Amino acid sequence: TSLEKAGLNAREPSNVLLRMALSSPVQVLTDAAVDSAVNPIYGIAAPTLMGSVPRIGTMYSDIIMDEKYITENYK
Amino acid sequence: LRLGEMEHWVLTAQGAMQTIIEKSHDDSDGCISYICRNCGEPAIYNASHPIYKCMNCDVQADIGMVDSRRSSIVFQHEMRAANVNITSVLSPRVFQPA
Amino acid sequence: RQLLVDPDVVPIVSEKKKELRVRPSTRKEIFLINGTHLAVPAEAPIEIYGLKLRLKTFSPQCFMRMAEIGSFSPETLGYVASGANLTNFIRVFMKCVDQETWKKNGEGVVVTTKENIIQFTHQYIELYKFLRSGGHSWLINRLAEEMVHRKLDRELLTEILLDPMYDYAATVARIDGSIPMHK
Amino acid sequence: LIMDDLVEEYVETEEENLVEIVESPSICEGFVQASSQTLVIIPDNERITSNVLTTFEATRLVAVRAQQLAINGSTMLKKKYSSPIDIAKQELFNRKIPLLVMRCIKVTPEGQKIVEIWNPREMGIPLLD
Amino acid sequence: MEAGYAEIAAVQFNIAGDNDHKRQGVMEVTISNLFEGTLPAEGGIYDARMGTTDHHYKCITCSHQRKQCMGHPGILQMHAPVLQPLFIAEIRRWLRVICLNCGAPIVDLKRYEHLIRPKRLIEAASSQTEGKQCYVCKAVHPKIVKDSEDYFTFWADQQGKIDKLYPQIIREIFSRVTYDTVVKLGRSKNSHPEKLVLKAIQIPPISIRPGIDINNVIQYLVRKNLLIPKDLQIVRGQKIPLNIDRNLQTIQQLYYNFLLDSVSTTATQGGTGPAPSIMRRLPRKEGRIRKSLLGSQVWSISRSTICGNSDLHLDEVGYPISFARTLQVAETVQHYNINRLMPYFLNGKRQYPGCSRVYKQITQSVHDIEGLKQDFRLEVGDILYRDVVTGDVAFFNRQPSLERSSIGVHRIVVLENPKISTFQMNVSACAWYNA
Amino acid sequence: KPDPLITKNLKPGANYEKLVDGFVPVGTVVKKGDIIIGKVAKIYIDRSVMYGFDEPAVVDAVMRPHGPNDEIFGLMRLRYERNLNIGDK
Amino acid sequence: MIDQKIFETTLNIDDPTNFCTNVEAHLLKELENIYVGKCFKNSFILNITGVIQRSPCFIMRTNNSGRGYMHVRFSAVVSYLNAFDLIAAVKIIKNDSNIILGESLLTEPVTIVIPSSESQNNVAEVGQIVPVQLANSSVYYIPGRQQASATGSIFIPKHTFSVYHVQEELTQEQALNLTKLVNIIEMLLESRSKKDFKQICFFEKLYYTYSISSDEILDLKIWKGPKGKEMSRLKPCNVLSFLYDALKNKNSSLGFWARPPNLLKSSPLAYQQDQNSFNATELPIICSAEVMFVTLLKEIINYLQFINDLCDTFNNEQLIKRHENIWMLIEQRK
Ligand SMILES: [Zn+2]
Ligand SMILES: [Zn+2]
Ligand SMILES: [Zn+2]
Repeated sequence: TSLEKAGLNAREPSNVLLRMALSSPVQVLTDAAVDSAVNPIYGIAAPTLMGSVPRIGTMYSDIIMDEKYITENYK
Repeated sequence: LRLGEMEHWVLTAQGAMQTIIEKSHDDSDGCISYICRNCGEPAIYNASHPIYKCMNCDVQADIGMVDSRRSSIVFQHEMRAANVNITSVLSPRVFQPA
Repeated sequence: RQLLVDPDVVPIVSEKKKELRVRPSTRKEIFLINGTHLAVPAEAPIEIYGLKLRLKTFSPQCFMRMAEIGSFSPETLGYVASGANLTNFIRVFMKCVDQETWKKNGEGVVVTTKENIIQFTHQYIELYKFLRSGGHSWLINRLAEEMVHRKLDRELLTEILLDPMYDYAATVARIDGSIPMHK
Repeated sequence: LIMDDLVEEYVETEEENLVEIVESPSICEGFVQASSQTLVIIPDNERITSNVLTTFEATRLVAVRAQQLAINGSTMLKKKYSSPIDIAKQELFNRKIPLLVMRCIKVTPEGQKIVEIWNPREMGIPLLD
Repeated sequence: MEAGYAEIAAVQFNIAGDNDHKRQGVMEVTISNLFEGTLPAEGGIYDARMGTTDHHYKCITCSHQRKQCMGHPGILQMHAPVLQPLFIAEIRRWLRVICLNCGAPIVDLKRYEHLIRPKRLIEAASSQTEGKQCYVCKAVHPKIVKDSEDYFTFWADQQGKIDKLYPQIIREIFSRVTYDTVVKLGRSKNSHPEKLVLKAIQIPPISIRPGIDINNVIQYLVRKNLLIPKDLQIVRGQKIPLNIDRNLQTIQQLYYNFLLDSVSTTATQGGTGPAPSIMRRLPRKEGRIRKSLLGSQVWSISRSTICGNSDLHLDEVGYPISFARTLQVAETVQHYNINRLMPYFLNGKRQYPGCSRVYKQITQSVHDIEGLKQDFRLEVGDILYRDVVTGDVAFFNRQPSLERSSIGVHRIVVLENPKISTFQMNVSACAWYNA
Repeated sequence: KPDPLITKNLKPGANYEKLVDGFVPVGTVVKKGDIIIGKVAKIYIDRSVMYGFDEPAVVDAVMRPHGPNDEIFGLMRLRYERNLNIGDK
Repeated sequence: MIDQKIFETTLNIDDPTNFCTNVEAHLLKELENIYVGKCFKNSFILNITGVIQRSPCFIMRTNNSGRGYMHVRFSAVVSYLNAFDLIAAVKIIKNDSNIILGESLLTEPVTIVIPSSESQNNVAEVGQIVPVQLANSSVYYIPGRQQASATGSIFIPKHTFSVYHVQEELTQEQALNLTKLVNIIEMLLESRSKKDFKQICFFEKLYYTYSISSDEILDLKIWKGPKGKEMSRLKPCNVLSFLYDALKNKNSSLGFWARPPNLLKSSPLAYQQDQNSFNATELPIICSAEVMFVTLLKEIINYLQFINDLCDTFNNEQLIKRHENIWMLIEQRK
């Protein structure tokens, strides 16, 4: 599969927002509506187009509070 | 002064975020968006004036707070005006076992 | 008719019989007496003898989903619970009418006679007024709460002054001294 | 009237070759709401991810702790510091950071989120220097 | 109440119909007036219920002061239906597959099963479907052709007899279609052909149309809709008055120009043909996606010519003091830093290092440094915006940013000479930026 | 000069001093915050012009020429003393 | 109807370090502050019961605020009001709103909208208390509001009734459901016995349908005593006793059931008859005995709650006389 728009359709068909950001946004959006496309938010372009920020290295891993540690050492 | 596509690509390659968050939201058109989480459509929320409603399913509204950009909301409004509906699924809640 | 506002209630077309004209407030899918499909415009005037209620088989996971959401009205919660085997209120109200002479397509109860149609609509009104009634609301709330519980528990100048020849005329007057040097 | 500065025209030339009766219920379809997930924490002896923090994860821990020290003021550093960044960094190095690293590896269709919770105080720390 | 933090895990696209506009819309556009004094007219295309684009008035719908308000959709109840401009191709491919008299498909749904669902309807439209005899109602299927002088109008030819397929007639025909035909042709149930004809368009929120040029098209669309009588009932071959026919054409043409003006797209059925349309804002480098989404204009950023300074470390950048006093670093006030931030606070704008901004958590407001004589101190929880000092980290970037090293972090070295305005870096550092 | 009593649109943090007959007098140094060619409307709303540039300039030009529509416009010229600065090519 | 409902929500934790020092207590306080006194997700939420499940206190990813959110699943005491529900105390607020508006002063906050088209209202001035019957219009629990919104009419005993034709037998699970329901009615009956009896007699006579039922004859304390008055026609049965013996699995319910207006509404009495001896204006409804027992039992629930709250709110004879324009009005429309 190429790196052209045709190659991106084959590898990532459901990533509508990635394909709109590449080229021809009106066309891919038109077929997205008629196909009732469900676009999961992943990668970089899809969360960026939705105003969010990609889940990659710095924010790849969730950070949670240590309830057990805070209870012992911060009360 | 613009941080174009290539600057974002470079920061992404560096795995930055946070800096991307700061520059693209805090030092740009960073807004905060509300989604019903039940219908996926943008909803109305205000804390000063106590309004908590969505026009899709009103009584069963579950407004969530989603970080976003005003450019993204404008883009989604432009898409909606083109009669293609955009529903945001929103990440499901997780609960550790009892 | 107020009966043809629920998607499950489906009429049957009487081709050319003029027994009972029914005008649908919105687009309602109808069946020919032969069992084939061909509709008409919305609100278009069709003569109907037959009122089939399709008993849809629901999965219990669907009621689990809506109880997890926990904001659906008692009417729709009872509808979905009766769709599965959790409750039988719709079945209990409707199977009493029976008269399954038509068969064809999905499982459910049908009518083909006038008095059966009247019994059908009366039973429908009573069933849906029970679904809005307080008792069924309490019962469905018990059902939902308990099963989710046990699932969790288990898993002018400006024109001239800017004119250049005036500067030329001024500068030659200054040379001759006809005007003061300054302005 | 010469107008000039035309809005041009835009052309797209490509094709996206994206390779039991039914009626309308409102509950079988739809449900934009996603089912609530249950968190499955992989046991400490079954974790197969690195026990050394990545530079990304260590940086995220330090940044989160520094922001929380910017809003709060409580810490476990005997040696006091004038900057929240320094306090968070030394908390990470001294292995007394009150944060946990949750690494998520699955989204099971049954609504099951499988994660590995890693303790930064027991993990290796990257260079960061 | 509380709106808990949430993240968008997926986005689902669907065709928006009349019901979606009706339930989503916050009001209905009824008048063509623009302003009642200084306020938008109630029922106008500027009504504040759609949102606010001025600091004088709020949204009414959400009661936010413009910046926090994000606009709300409106409704314009068209007296006659219109076709959806983006889905004219889908309308064409649906018309020549279904029986115009009984709604049942004229094609064989059995033969189209073995293909994939997305291609089923396209392959159904590919077949001849000309003069075919319907099995269930014995009505001959006409010929569907695209009107060659516009992108939306349809022409139904019955063995040489032609009658205009008006949007109302197409709407009735599509309403005749059952869900079984839609599913067995691969189209999603949310993509039912009925949704392709609109009786109530969406007037977009004022967020995407601020400033009082696209509003001219909508206002023209509102005006010409009022001229259409509300009691139009166009059966096929009615031969409606030509004055109404011209009026109806402008209603459909203006809506098409509102969305797809100056946008060709490959699947545009048609041929013959101001304010850029809604879909024109998206594509190209200067479009919404590539300019505003994939990139951004940012604050607190400076640009200057670079020059060599052999006395700076490779990880250090020479920052002129004029720029260091302009850009600021937000330091919160706590017990551990209150002593350190005091010299910054006391200096103010007068001396470097200083600061001119203080955020008061007690008031949730930002104060300039001239009006804090009564403060005399900062409380814990305050945020102080202090001048950049030597040792601060700065991001240093050369366009084009081609390599990973094109953006790097340098330790600031503030140059206190007021005659210097360049960014000074060690020469060996230039290999990072190809500078 | 926009009179401070009426105001209703005065620029935040502008000077509005050093204006004579609506224009800064020639030979006067103008800094970033200062107002030049003061203008008003609704004759009141404020339509004056702020300097804006970081580099302070000096004014040696004042005139009110008739435009092509026989209308008066400002057209002041600002002078900068540009030695060879570090970073000049 | 008060009840318990399980909710799901995501909080926002501005200080996760200080929050986690006591997770459960702080979580409960935050939930109580957010949701108590406000209707949320088609329920009113009167009191927050302890949490069931919760998430780890995550950290907000898409912003540099450093705050956490954490998801919470909790159960709460919710008051849900239904159609045909009986409310016994409504205060009129304003007469300038000619459509007539009221505010309930019971434990379930509701703002009522009694239409003025009916002539049985517009006689109650501002400041007086008068009960309301909730119409078949559904109570609107608009989220975030301090009280429910509904429309209903001033209660007239409504001398109409419904006959019930059963064709399905009860199972032990349904038997347990209605045994919980009769547990509720036993609690209500004990509460009724705890009151000053004469006020219940007065309010029961006032809202009795058919005639004044002569005089004080046939004491009606009802609690554990199947005593009654009027005795219009046919032999009645104790629905409670039918329930317990059905819990013992003796009696079948395959018959016609009704509670005509001649019965005392708050009594647990009803008629079980084999071939529809009732003077019904409506067609018998063909459905299972679970439906019948649910409907009749909750009818008794709301009638007895109605009389209990009326007796409780009218502790003195002066308050009844202050609202004199209602009592003679209802006596007129018997
Ligand atoms: Zn909603
Ligand atoms: Zn708004
Ligand atoms: Zn046909």
